[PDB]
Amino acid sequence: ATFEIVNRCSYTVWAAASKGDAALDAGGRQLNSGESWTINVEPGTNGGKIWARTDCYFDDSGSGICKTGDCGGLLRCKRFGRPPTTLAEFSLNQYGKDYIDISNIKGFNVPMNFSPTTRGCRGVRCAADIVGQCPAKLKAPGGGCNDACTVFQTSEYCCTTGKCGPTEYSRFFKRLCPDAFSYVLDKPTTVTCPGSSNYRVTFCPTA
Repeated sequence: ATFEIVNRCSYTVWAAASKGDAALDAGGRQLNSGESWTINVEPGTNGGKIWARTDCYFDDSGSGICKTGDCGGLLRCKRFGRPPTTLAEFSLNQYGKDYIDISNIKGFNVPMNFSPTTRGCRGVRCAADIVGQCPAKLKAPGGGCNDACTVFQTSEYCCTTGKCGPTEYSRFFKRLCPDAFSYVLDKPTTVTCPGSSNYRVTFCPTA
C-alpha cells in the first residue's frame, strides 16, 4: 500500500512510521513546509502508526531528540514515539478489509487528516486547536497536549482493568475531535476501507 505523507504546516515536522517493533519504509524523514513523502507499507501490516514529531535536532548519524513524538532519539523510527502524538493508525488487509483511524489516546501535537486516495470509504480528521485549548494539567512543556493516562498513570485514565469510562479529560479531546479516539474504550471511530487501499496523511490540513 502507498501512503503519501504531506506536511501542510508552516513549520518543519519529522514524520515517523512504525509498527512498534520495526520501521515502516525508511521509518522517518524531515518534511519542510509543503513537502510530501511517499512510503510503501507491506500488505497485511497490522498496527501501523504514522505521526509527526516537532522541534527535532539530529546529527549526521540520525541520532538526536524531538520535543514531541521522539522514538528513542532516532530519525528513522523503529518504535513508537513519546506522547503527545496525534496518531494515524491502520491495519491493512485484515480479512479483505483495511481499518484506519485517528487517535488522541496518546495525546495531540499536530492536527491531521487521514484520507484514502482510492475509492470506497471516507477519511477522518482531527484539525481543531487542541494545543491552544489544552487544559492546564495536560499541557506538555515541549508543546502539545498530553492524554490523562500519560500524565496521571491511573487505572481509570489508562483503562488498565479493561473497564473504564470517559473522563473530564477524554471528553475534552472528544469535544474538539469527535472523529478521533479519546480514550481506550471510546465508541470506535474506525473507518473500514477496501483491502489494499492507498492513503494520504496530511499534517495541518486546514491551516
